[PDB]
Amino acid sequence: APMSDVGGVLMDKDAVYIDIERGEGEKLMTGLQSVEQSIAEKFDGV
Amino acid sequence: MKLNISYPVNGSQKTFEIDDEHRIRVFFDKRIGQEVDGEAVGDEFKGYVFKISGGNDKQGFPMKQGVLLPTRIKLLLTRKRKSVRGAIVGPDLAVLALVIVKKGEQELEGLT
Amino acid sequence: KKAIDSRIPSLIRNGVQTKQRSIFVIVGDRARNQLPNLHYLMMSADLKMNKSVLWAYKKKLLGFTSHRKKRENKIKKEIKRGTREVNEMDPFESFISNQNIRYVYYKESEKILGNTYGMCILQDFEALTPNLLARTIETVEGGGIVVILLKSMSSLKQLYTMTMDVHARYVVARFNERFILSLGSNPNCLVVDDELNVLPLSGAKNVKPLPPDELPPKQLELQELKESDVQPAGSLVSLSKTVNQAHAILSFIDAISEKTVALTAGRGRGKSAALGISIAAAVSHGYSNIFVTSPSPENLKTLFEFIFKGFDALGYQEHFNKAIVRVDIKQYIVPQDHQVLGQAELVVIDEAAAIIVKNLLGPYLVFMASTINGYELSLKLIQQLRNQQLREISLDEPIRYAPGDPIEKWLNKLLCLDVTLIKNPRFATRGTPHPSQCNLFVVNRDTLFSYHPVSENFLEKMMALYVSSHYKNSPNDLQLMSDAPAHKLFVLLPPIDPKDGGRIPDPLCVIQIALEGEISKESVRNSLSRGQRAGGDLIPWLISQQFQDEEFASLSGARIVRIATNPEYASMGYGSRAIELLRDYFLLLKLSEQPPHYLHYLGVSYGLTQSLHKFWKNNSFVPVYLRQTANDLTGEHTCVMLNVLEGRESNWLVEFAKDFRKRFLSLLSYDFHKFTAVQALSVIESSKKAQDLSDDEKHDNKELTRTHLDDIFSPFDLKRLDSYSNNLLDYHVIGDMIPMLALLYFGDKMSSVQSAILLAIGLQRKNIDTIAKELNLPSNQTIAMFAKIMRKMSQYFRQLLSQSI
Amino acid sequence: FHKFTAVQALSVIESSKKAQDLSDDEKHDNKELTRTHLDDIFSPFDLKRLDSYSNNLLDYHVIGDMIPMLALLYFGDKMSSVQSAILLAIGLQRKNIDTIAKELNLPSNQTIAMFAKIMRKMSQYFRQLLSQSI
RNA sequence: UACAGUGAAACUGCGAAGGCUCAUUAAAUCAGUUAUCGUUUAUUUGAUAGUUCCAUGGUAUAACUGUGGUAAU
Repeated sequence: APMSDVGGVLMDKDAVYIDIERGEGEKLMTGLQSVEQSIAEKFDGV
Repeated sequence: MKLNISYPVNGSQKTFEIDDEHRIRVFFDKRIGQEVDGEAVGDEFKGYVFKISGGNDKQGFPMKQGVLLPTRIKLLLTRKRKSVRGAIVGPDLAVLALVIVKKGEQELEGLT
Repeated sequence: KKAIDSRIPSLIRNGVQTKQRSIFVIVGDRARNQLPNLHYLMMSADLKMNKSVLWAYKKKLLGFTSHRKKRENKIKKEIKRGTREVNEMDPFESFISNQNIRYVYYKESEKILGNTYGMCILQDFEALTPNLLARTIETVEGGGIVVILLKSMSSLKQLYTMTMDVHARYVVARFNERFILSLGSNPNCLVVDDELNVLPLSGAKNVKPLPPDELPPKQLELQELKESDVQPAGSLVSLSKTVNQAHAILSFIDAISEKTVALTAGRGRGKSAALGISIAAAVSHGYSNIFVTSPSPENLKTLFEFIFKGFDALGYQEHFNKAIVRVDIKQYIVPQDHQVLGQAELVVIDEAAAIIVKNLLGPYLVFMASTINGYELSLKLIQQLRNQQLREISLDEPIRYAPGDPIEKWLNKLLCLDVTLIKNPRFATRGTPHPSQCNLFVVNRDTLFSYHPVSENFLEKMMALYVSSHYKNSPNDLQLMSDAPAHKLFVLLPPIDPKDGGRIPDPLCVIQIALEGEISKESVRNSLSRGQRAGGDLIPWLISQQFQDEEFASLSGARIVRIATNPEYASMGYGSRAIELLRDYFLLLKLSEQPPHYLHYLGVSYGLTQSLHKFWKNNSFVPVYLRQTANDLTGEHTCVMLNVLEGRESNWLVEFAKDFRKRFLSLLSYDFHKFTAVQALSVIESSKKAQDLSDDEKHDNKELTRTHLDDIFSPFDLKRLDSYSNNLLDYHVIGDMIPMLALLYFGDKMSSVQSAILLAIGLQRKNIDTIAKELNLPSNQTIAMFAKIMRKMSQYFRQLLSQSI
Repeated sequence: FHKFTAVQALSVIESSKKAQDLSDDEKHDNKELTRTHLDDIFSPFDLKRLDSYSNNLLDYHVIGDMIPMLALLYFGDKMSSVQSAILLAIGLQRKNIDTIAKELNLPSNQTIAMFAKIMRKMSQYFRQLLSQSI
């Protein structure tokens, strides 16, 4: 069944609509997601 | 293989996932009730003697004490036809079940 | 209901469009209900896909049971209880009840090496071995996802080492952190929360590629041009892959179809279907070939070639381990062993698998032969091929399950299967003085596995150096040497003062099979309920019954590898060996001078290897004692394995002399039963045992010559009469097959014998006959050398008679 | 190995004919070594005695103790009882063909291995009796 | 402060203690009736037990704990 949610996963035009270390997951999902763009090389001048 | 070793008078027991089959090769064709030495099986359990009691192989089948034939056989127990592994321990076990009765030279921290 | 993210479905969409795999790394506690969502998105983007899913694990399942009858009766009594409605199921139960899953153990992951899966779910993180990862992702198909479920502890370790370089407190392993840093490098991986949030800490941004394989239509055009005979039916059956693979298969067909003796050794990767093209050309051989064929892979290892040969037969015209008997509806082909079919080489067609160069040169001698060399030594094989067969050796390394993926790049990286065999040193003329200098460096394996591009470059050079032309080790040895606690390395690369960089002339690997340190590691590993990591200490203390080697530490050579360019590379390897003996006698950066000026307390130092000629030469340059052996010929190369060690400690005199003496006693008695290889290096190893007794013992481990009573007890007076008869007459077996064993034992135990008498004693210690060993090794004048050896026998007759009476 | 492809049952027949000829002429005036302890310690070393007794009274490898699998069978032949099954196994070892070669010929691998373990255990008891009696 | 009310799993006492389809057996099926000192009979019911020389009898095993094997009852 497309156009509807087999499971909970409804299919829009492009979007995906789903319905469903505590502090670690909290920080990583809230603020610390895109923080490691400039944390990769860490002064490694090859 | 795995060794489930039990000390009786304190009432304790622990298992080891033991790799390197050449130490376990001492146990081949040594049936239930036969006593073993710590030398060929370890350097960290020397002075350790065990009385085996069979053990479940792969597919979880037991070893009923005192018959023959380290393969699987079909017999009658409580009077229906059921498959067991034999008496003698063979090359394809999961666990051997051991009882330690004499302590040796390297102390244990989970059993003792 | 909530919209998730613009990056995680777009990665799947462009992956199934451009045919590249992707990596989902799910973290959290309720981490089982989220994988069918990813499965439905993967199917909805591309219905035209493989359907099966792998759920490999190490010990146990998540909360489910992999038994539909078990979860059916469990949920049946849940309905009988009445806390759950009758028509109800959650999407993870829908996943395991509806889809087709193969649940394999991590320990038995080898049972799925050839078939294809549309998904791979690596369950546990803490034992992720690179042989298993390289087996899985090479079979996951091009529009595929691989999913990895993490821990609370492993999520903490990722949050720790995702700042710059940090590590966790309380064996330690760094291959998991190298894998996490590899997926930080790859943009084809993304870490996803239980609530389908995305961690952009590895592969942050990804777009939707534009709405849409020119080579695949070219493969169709190649199939059509071959189509419009039985060769066309076979070619249209065969070309299920890249056009280069189709070219190799059709060229092999046209090479062994009309011709009858070429020898072509095509080299393919783990992709590209070497065995597929071979099995599809087998039907072309069976039609336009002889009625007899010769297969030379290992036993019960060519089921894929049997499947492809059966598919070729079905496509054209048809109808103590396995059932490998051949079939016929109209000819015979059977999977032979090592070269025992040298008499049955009346077959015209022969083909072999990858690599023994001598055993591949032996059986493939008088018929039209091919070979399939896999990547997963081939340079030396092709050099011995060119120095000897209208060589149409051609096979391709185009990718068969994909076009090529960044996840395939991460597979090559985290499996360390990339190599570049350029020298890239300062100079060879500046490296010969580096071998004269012998200034070595320690490994510092924690910082070596801490992957920077400089560290990855050094690890790449050392890894290709160590895996180059070895004894065919594997990713299990890679993960071991990456995370073994009782292990280190040594490399004396550059002596010159150029800029940032270097080389590696020869790497070595030591394994501290100790007493104090191994006792500590054994008491620690018993708490972890596992552990067996002492080979050289355990083999000699049981074989030769060594209380001394039990009470001392030990160092076993895990491996040693240099270049194969010239003898100067092995000269630099010997210099690094002498430098290691000098080092044992005499965050952080990924090299050391302090640990190159520090050492441990080890009781002996040496290595075990197969009883090879060049390894025996290295053992002689080593000259460390070649102790007691094991006669077991390993089924790969037929070689017996022995351990040569030196006692580098305070008082190893008694231990070294006693083990060398018992080995010298045992080698003469074992030199007939299962050790009769070649006289030269075996007698040279006997002289090595004698020089080991000379170096380690002075006057304690010394037996005297056999007495008058001992010489009268071993032979008789009839032996003296028959000895005089062989002296003054002929020397047949009527008087020299009674006393030959006593003569050989006394000759190699107790005043001097020359080269010809020593070769005769080598034949008599191998218990061989007359014109075999003498006219095989020296290969001239069998009767003249036999009469001179009989003159030596008359000398031994006078020797024993004048010694006794 | 002067022949190396002669038969084991033919070897038992040859040992039987030699034994009948050596036992019944009138009476054998040529005695063997009835437990000479210094001769036993001279032929086999004390390492050989400890190694054979260790592989008997414990589990070691037959391939790890086969250095005493050559002269001891000849000692049981010439100079204890071994019926013509264990005698044929010892005769195959004296022809230096493998225990696997005689075992997949006659009975079975673990069969001939446990029979040779019985023969070596009796030989270990014999050498134990000699080394304890002197 | 040796047992204490609800109380998820076991044994026990009892329960399910009487129902579909196919080929066509003529006082042999079936019924009434005599007997069973020729005999089995739980249950109901009525009666009906006399041999002791120089302060209460031993362990084996559940449940219970603990270590494990198996895709799995």
